[PDB]
Amino acid sequence: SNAMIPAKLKQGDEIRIIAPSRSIGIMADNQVEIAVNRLTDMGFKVTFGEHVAEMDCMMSSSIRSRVADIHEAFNDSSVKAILTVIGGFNSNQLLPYLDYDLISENPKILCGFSDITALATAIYTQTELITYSGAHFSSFSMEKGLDYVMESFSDCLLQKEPFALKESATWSDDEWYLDQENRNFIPNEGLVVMQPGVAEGIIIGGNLCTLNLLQGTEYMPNLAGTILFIEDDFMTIPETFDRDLESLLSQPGADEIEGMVIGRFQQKTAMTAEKLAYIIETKTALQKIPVISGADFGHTQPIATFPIGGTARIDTNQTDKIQIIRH
Amino acid sequence: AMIPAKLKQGDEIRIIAPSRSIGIMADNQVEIAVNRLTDMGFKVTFGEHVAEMDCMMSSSIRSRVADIHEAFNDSSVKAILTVIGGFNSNQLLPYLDYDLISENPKILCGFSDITALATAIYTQTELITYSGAHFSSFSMEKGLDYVMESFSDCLLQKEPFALKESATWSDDEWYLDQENRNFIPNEGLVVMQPGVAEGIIIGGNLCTLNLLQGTEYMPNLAGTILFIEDDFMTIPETFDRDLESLLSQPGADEIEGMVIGRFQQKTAMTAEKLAYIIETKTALQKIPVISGADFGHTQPIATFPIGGTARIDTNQTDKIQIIRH
Repeated sequence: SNAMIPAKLKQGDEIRIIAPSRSIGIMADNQVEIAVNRLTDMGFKVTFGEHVAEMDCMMSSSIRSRVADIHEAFNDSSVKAILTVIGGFNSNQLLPYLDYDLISENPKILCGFSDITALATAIYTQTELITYSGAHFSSFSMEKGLDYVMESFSDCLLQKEPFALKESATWSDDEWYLDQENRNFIPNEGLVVMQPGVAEGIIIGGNLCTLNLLQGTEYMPNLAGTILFIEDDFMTIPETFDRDLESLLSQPGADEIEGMVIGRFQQKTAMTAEKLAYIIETKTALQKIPVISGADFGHTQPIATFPIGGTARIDTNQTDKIQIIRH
Repeated sequence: AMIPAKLKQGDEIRIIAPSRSIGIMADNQVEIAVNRLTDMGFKVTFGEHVAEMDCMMSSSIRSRVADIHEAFNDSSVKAILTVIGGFNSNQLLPYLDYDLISENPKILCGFSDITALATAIYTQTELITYSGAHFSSFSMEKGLDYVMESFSDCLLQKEPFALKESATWSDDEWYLDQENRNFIPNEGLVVMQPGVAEGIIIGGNLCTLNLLQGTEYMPNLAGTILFIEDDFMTIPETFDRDLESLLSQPGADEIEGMVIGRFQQKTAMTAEKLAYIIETKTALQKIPVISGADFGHTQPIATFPIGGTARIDTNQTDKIQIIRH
């Protein structure tokens, strides 16, 4: 294919941490050490961008500063992977100011989720570098239930073979950054098949309302021949999820969408099967394509890691319904 | 750029429900609201499907489109008021007969989610539409007086006018408790950035306007005065991101000016964050910008044209003047 797969991570590889959305100032100091020790135990050298600790009234840093840390990360040949500190709202500010030629010449892993969707997508569409929706640096500071996250991080970035995106045994919706000890783990009922079928396609997705931010710009990926992986957080309610989806499915290529896989909603959103069904059902672009929900990604725990611009196959009759092929 | 003829005593107004069902309004508020337009000398009629309510508190696309088409189809209908806002008027856009519309210019007025409908209608037909009072707006027992004037200023007459800061403003659910309101001295407008500007007026609800992006409904932003606004669900960082995304749309390099509606209190906007937000927007550099205008999810709210025109003089007493409308 055309899409560049960056080199996979190996022991002794340097990993650079950058804060393209919210400053690492948001994290407690000791949570940082938890993440550092996990990534180091996994075989990696952790290093931090010059400006990560800088923080402004939006709890972020300046544009000038974020771009510089990004450019340094891509430019430094010892850096085999870039992880973002944590999500936020503002990574889209950076899109015009990036040197895509630089990036396109220095392909390497870039990984994070939610707001990072904007950044990882723009990079994909401008350079054709396959990027990743998956753990942040802070994701590794979560004390309990981290197994799935690491396994999946590894499936995706430590080895080449295709892999099933497998249901976790238990999931939670917790603010675990405030309270690590009192977790509420819920037996996982599994993927729900909303509409049956078999399809394969380019993976596009991450955070729904973040991906909408790319609309009308040169960074918006075409939607034809894609499996959409979509997700959204507690701020969403079913009716806003629906407008955002409707709007997304009005973008170029929307008529050739191959399938859809939806991340578990946070409990606050109160998304019943009935409403989800009604939302899917009234979308023209989703007619007679496979649609699955309840997947492990989005804003609940745990989260898988999947490529943006890699490929997937959906099959609703199989035991493992989601297969990551090119990653 | 066409223009709907103004309401004249006796004219038929049609009430449609493009987002949420009238079934979310207290029945007696529909009665209240219906007395007012009637005292204002108008005959009030309803679309067949306004009472339909689904699980989203809205109704089927087909229903809503049908009401829209009979409202334009009907030469005796002189004005169309949306029942109220919601989230879903954007589902309707691909199904409208814009030809039928272009050939029946008339007044369409609503605010909030109705921004999607009014904007599409303007950018497809060049028919000027309005961000202004709902039908439901007139069910408000008290503090209704500015709503009336502004409305009247816009849709009952042909002259220019200005946009008075209101004497008092509020953030209250007056449809739940009409009697216990907390009104307020208006500190009035705020100059974020100085200057003078005239051009085309664009779009009410920010996050709603975002949904048009990437589609044939998105109006070009060249030579435009942005009147933006968003409700309590928005926080400064989302408003900032939504703004950032809008200012990346075609023609944003040529924006002439910006007016920003009073925020709801739960948003928790501050002078400092508001300012940090403007400064960091490239497209906004060395043009005029004003906070605290009266529209959006506060009360009272003005009614201005989408596609009509405005002059902004930061050097004056009345800084916001609506010309064409």
